[PDB]
Amino acid sequence: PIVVHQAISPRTLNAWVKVVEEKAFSPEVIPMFSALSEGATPQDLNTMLNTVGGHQAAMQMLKETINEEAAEWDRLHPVHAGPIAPGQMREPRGSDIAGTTSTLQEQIGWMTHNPPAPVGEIYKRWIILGLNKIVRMYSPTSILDIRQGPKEPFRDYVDRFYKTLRAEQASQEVKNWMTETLLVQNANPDCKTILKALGPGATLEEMMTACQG
Amino acid sequence: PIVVHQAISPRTLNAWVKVVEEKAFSPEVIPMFSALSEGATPQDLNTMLNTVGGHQAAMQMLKETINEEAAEWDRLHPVHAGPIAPGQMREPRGSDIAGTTSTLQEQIGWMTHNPPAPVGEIYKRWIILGLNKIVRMYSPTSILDIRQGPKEPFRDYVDRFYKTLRAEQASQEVKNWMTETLLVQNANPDCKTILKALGPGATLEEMMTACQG
Amino acid sequence: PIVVHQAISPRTLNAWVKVVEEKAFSPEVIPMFSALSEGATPQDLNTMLNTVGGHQAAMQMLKETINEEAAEWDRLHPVHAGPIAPGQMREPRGSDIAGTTSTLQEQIGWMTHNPPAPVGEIYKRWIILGLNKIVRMYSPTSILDIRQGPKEPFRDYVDRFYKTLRAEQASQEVKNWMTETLLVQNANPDCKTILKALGPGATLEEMMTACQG
Amino acid sequence: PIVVHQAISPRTLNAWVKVVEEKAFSPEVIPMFSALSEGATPQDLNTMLNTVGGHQAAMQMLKETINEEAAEWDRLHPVHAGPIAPGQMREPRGSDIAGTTSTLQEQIGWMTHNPPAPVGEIYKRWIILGLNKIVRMYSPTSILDIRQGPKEPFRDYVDRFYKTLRAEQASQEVKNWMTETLLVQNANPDCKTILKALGPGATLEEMMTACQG
Amino acid sequence: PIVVHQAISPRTLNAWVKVVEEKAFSPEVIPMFSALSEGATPQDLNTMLNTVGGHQAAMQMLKETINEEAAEWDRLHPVHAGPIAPGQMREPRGSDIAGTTSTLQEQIGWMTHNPPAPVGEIYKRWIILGLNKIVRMYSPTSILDIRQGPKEPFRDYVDRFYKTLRAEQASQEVKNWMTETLLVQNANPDCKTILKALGPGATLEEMMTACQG
Amino acid sequence: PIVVHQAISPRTLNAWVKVVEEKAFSPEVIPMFSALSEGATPQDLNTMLNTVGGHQAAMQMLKETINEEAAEWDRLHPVHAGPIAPGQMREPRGSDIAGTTSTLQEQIGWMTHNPPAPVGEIYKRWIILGLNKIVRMYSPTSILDIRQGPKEPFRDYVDRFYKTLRAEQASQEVKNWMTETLLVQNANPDCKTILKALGPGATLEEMMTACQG
Ligand SMILES: [Cl-]
Ligand SMILES: [Cl-]
Ligand SMILES: [Cl-]
Ligand SMILES: [Cl-]
Ligand SMILES: [Cl-]
Ligand SMILES: [Cl-]
Ligand SMILES: [Cl-]
Ligand SMILES: [Cl-]
Ligand SMILES: [Cl-]
Ligand SMILES: [Cl-]
Ligand SMILES: [Cl-]
Ligand SMILES: [Cl-]
Ligand SMILES: [Cl-]
Ligand SMILES: [Cl-]
Ligand SMILES: [Cl-]
Ligand SMILES: [Cl-]
Ligand SMILES: [Cl-]
Ligand SMILES: [Cl-]
Ligand SMILES: [Cl-]
Ligand SMILES: [Cl-]
Ligand SMILES: [Cl-]
Ligand SMILES: [Cl-]
Ligand SMILES: [Cl-]
Ligand SMILES: [Cl-]
Ligand SMILES: [Cl-]
Ligand SMILES: [Cl-]
Ligand SMILES: [Cl-]
Ligand SMILES: [Cl-]
Ligand SMILES: [Cl-]
Ligand SMILES: [Cl-]
Ligand SMILES: [Cl-]
Ligand SMILES: [Cl-]
Ligand SMILES: [Cl-]
Ligand SMILES: [Cl-]
Ligand SMILES: [Cl-]
Ligand SMILES: [Cl-]
Ligand SMILES: [Cl-]
Ligand SMILES: [Cl-]
Ligand SMILES: [Cl-]
Ligand SMILES: [Cl-]
Ligand SMILES: [Cl-]
Ligand SMILES: [Cl-]
Ligand SMILES: [Cl-]
Ligand SMILES: [Cl-]
Ligand SMILES: [Cl-]
Ligand SMILES: [Cl-]
Ligand SMILES: [Cl-]
Ligand SMILES: [Cl-]
Ligand SMILES: [Cl-]
Ligand SMILES: [Cl-]
Ligand SMILES: [Cl-]
Ligand SMILES: [Cl-]
Ligand SMILES: [Cl-]
Ligand SMILES: [Cl-]
Ligand SMILES: [Cl-]
Ligand SMILES: [Cl-]
Ligand SMILES: [Cl-]
Ligand SMILES: [Cl-]
Ligand SMILES: [Cl-]
Ligand SMILES: [Cl-]
Repeated sequence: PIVVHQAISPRTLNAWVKVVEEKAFSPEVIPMFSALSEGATPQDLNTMLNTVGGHQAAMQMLKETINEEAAEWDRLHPVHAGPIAPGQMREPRGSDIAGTTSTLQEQIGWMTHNPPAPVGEIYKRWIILGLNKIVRMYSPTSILDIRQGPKEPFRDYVDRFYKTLRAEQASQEVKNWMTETLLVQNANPDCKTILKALGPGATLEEMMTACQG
Repeated sequence: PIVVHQAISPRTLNAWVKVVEEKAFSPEVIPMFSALSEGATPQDLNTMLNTVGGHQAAMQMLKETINEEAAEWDRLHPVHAGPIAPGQMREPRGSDIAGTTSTLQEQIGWMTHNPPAPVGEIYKRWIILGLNKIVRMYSPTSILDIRQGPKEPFRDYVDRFYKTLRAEQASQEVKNWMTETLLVQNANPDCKTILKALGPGATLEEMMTACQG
Repeated sequence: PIVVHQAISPRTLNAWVKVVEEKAFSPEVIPMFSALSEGATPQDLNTMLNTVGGHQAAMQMLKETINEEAAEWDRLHPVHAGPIAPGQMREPRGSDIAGTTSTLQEQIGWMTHNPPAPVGEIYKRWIILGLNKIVRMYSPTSILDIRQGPKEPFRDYVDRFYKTLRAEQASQEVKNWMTETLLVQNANPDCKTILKALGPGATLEEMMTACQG
Repeated sequence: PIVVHQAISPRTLNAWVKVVEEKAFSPEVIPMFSALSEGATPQDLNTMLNTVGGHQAAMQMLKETINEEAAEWDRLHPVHAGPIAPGQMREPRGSDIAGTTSTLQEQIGWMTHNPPAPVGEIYKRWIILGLNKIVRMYSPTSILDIRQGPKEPFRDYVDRFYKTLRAEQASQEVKNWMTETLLVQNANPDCKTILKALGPGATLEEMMTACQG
Repeated sequence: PIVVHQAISPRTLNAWVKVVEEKAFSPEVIPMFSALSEGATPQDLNTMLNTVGGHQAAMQMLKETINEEAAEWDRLHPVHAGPIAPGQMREPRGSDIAGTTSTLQEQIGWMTHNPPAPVGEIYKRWIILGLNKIVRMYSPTSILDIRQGPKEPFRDYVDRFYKTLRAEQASQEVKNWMTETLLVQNANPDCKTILKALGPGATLEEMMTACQG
Repeated sequence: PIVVHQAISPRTLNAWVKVVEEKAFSPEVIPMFSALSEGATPQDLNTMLNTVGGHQAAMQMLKETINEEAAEWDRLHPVHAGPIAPGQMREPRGSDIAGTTSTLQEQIGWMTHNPPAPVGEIYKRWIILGLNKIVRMYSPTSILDIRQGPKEPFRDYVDRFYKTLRAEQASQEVKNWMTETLLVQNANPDCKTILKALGPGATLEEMMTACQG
């Protein structure tokens, strides 16, 4: 990464390889990726993806998402013809952003320019977009199927509800509706009766402390 | 964090993920969070919360607490209309403090200004307030129910008393009353008689050495 | 490595030795090598290869590849006769690039010159070329033999397909043809019928979500 | 700590938490605490104590010792009334030294002043005084009860003697008397006879090599 | 080591102690030693050898090799008599190079002089010469005894061949002859017939892919 | 340590505690101590000794050795009476060198003076002298009792010989005599006959390769 260029640390590499081995494509793996790739060059970003053995269906899907985003970049940013002047960088293509047709020094060149061409952060967006698709697709449950069991503690139901919700393929407005409609609706008879008496203004804390006893 | 901006270390991330896995929401997890997040940007703070898989009922409660605090900030700090002058930062909203509508550079901008706008430390307050609510709520025992067993060493009773007390949802004045009233009252017959003979001026050390034999 | 010369870190050495022990010559070992050897001198590169015990057939093959590349370098770069002027470096031979006939200071000398003679990155190319040969040769499967089982989830078939494809000894144009022709052709009867109905324009995501149920 | 302020390292935190878990309040835990808290601010010192789960009887005793020392500081250092001048620090109270009524910047302010107000080292004294009380109180043995067994190697007896002595609640003059009187007196008949023949001028080395055979 | 003098890192020490415990005097232990001792002073080099418990026959042999080399140095470098001038270092003896009659500051003095007296790299040569003797002597097999089994995969035979070859006590010209003569000669009947048909121009890759089926 | 003063690292502390737990007072523990305490202040040196739990007979012996050396220092260095001038350090006593009557800043003061008063290296000498006494005393074998078994490989005998020799309480001239006289004398009949035929000029390598078959 760039803090001056610096090689990606052995501990960073190992941490990323381990989380993929241990947790596959659970939602929390994405902010971990983002955190381990802070200030990453495209080279560093490719290093992290390429160090993954297994899961090659997902890694292939990720490539295709990356290529779509790169093609969309090219459409919006047509490269102008001409010789590059002294002390200037060429305009980066989608493939340059993704690290395949640009060198490390060119990536250092773009990232440290005034004003910067933040190719690391652009490529990182595309990767996370692709990781989101994989997380959503590899989710085993739908939010409509999360229903509290007759002897299930409310805390356990809410844990499963919001785990599934975090994986759901929907915006925040839709997520608000899922919380507003389904959470109380799919609680068990006794807790569902208690929560309806609180009303639709109740906080999660209130709902949880209400169905505690 | 900021010491110059620095990426959050793999060891810091792993340490935080591990403590949540191992200890859930035991009281000691909060000073650990605070220690691992020293000089954290809002981005760093969101990274730590977002890297948690599981416990999504608590993580959702935390979001709601964060949103309440953000709304209260907005009420007390109405944003003034106008173009931002050269070499000045805009006034941060609650959502900017919580890292959702502000960039990393804006957070660096506020935190390193003269005088500083300490958005990292403000957001950290809100998070710890929310973690406190969770710790208190997830506590399995009340301080009124802590009673020394007939063959229980006094040290073991006092260990359970102050563990439960640390989790209790009360101020220091109330905690002083709990110590002043309940500790001796709920000791076993033989130790309770011994402690009443010491009187209400006795230190914990004195009380413990008295009920040793 | 050079960031100023720096000794190769114990953690870097151990990380490289471990990955060879654990994963042998799986495709992902190569980007790991590359990542652990960022800014490496030829001395550092020889250190990493020489620290491997076992697999000496592969390590010998690697030497021969290195020697071929070194001989090809010498052919293209005939050394000119004459005394080296003050504040100048001699032209490096293939053996100098590979670290056997050059000193550490000479490698520092070439790598930090204006303009640089990037002997570390040249030798690293030759090593990775040789590692590729080994990976390809040590692959146990051919892409033609990857066929979906009658009760095999499509995701598992695609995982095996692209794992084998990554090891295949072919260019990207050939790889595109392998994806275009074989993937659908060697799916099981029920999924193969479904994928033909999508057509040859379908993304991997689409193909995978189609054969999910 | 301060080396410039620096956040307490994850490895330091973990090392302290582990030693308390593993060794409880064995005498060697105190120099470990001191070593792990070198140049610590009061904030850092509270972080270390607060990260301890369990042992809350001891942690409460420690608080009370801290409060006694803070009250004694206040008595000896009455705060003078007046506005604090430009480029000056206020006089710290006991609660400021203990980190509860002072900010981190105020602690940095006192510790880096010319001349310094070493609030970190003052609070560290109070903590170690309190840890000593706990170690002494939690010791299971008295030095008077350490007696060499009839078939016990002298080295093993001396190991138990000085382990118990290190925990004893006594000054060095008293410790010298314990060594001068009890060590030889409570040896077994055969070794006790041998040691009396050496006389009271003998070194520990001499005493140990004498009772070897 | 010197990068300014720096103490040898705990991780470096532990890494060296572990490799000796785990791998004894396998050939790969030598480049590991060299890598862990980059820029080492003679003091650092003695630290590494002295931290080895066990294997004292080998460590004694190493001392004798070191003493031979030191005596040879003294013969070639007779020390000239006279007072050492201001801002000059004395000429180092063999014992000074080996760290026994020189101080740390004297070693820093020689290593950082203009031009340098590279006593660290000289002593490191002598140690590696001695380690080579030990590796060769402690090798359990001769290259003449490596013969392919009738059902042994060619890769396994070649692995054993070059493992034994790496330990052999011979120059590269002799090693070339061992490869040219023995490798094919001591293959099993079926593979030996196949390899003779390739001819003496064949690469190892070619020989291995030929005897694959 | 001092590299500027620096706190002793958690990894250094743990490494020292572990080696004492694992290896007790084996000869190799002493160079490990020395290596882990490079540039240590007396405070750092006391930290390392004080962090040891158990072995308090040895730790007490060490104190007594330290006190002897401190008393001898005082005898040779009588402190001169007078007020200390501006920008000067007082003459250190034995107790100041051992860290008990001097502060950390005073130790920094002496160690960084021009010319330096190397109190860290002086105290380190005294400690290692005391550790040597303990190693020698705690050795279970005498060099006179090391005799090759009738079916014992010569390498194993030589390993035991030099392990015991390293622990022996004797100078290098005496050690040379032990090697010259006992090693061959206490070999088994068949190897003893072979070694006498080599003569007293033979190297260890020669002796070992001679008794190999
Ligand atoms: Cl994986
Ligand atoms: Cl998965
Ligand atoms: Cl790759
Ligand atoms: Cl360009
Ligand atoms: Cl640009
Ligand atoms: Cl960027
Ligand atoms: Cl479900
Ligand atoms: Cl779930
Ligand atoms: Cl579920
Ligand atoms: Cl409803
Ligand atoms: Cl968790
Ligand atoms: Cl919980
Ligand atoms: Cl997230
Ligand atoms: Cl702004
Ligand atoms: Cl502002
Ligand atoms: Cl802040
Ligand atoms: Cl209870
Ligand atoms: Cl409890
Ligand atoms: Cl309880
Ligand atoms: Cl009462
Ligand atoms: Cl291996
Ligand atoms: Cl393999
Ligand atoms: Cl080698
Ligand atoms: Cl040159
Ligand atoms: Cl050049
Ligand atoms: Cl290079
Ligand atoms: Cl197959
Ligand atoms: Cl496969
Ligand atoms: Cl397969
Ligand atoms: Cl088809
Ligand atoms: Cl604990
Ligand atoms: Cl305890
Ligand atoms: Cl706390
Ligand atoms: Cl103030
Ligand atoms: Cl002040
Ligand atoms: Cl301080
Ligand atoms: Cl006892
Ligand atoms: Cl004991
Ligand atoms: Cl005992
Ligand atoms: Cl007596
Ligand atoms: Cl060993
Ligand atoms: Cl061996
Ligand atoms: Cl030694
Ligand atoms: Cl000199
Ligand atoms: Cl010189
Ligand atoms: Cl050198
Ligand atoms: Cl063999
Ligand atoms: Cl072999
Ligand atoms: Cl073999
Ligand atoms: Cl032949
Ligand atoms: Cl121990
Ligand atoms: Cl022992
Ligand atoms: Cl102590
Ligand atoms: Cl002074
Ligand atoms: Cl002085
Ligand atoms: Cl010193
Ligand atoms: Cl013996
Ligand atoms: Cl032995
Ligand atoms: Cl023995
Ligand atoms: Cl003899």
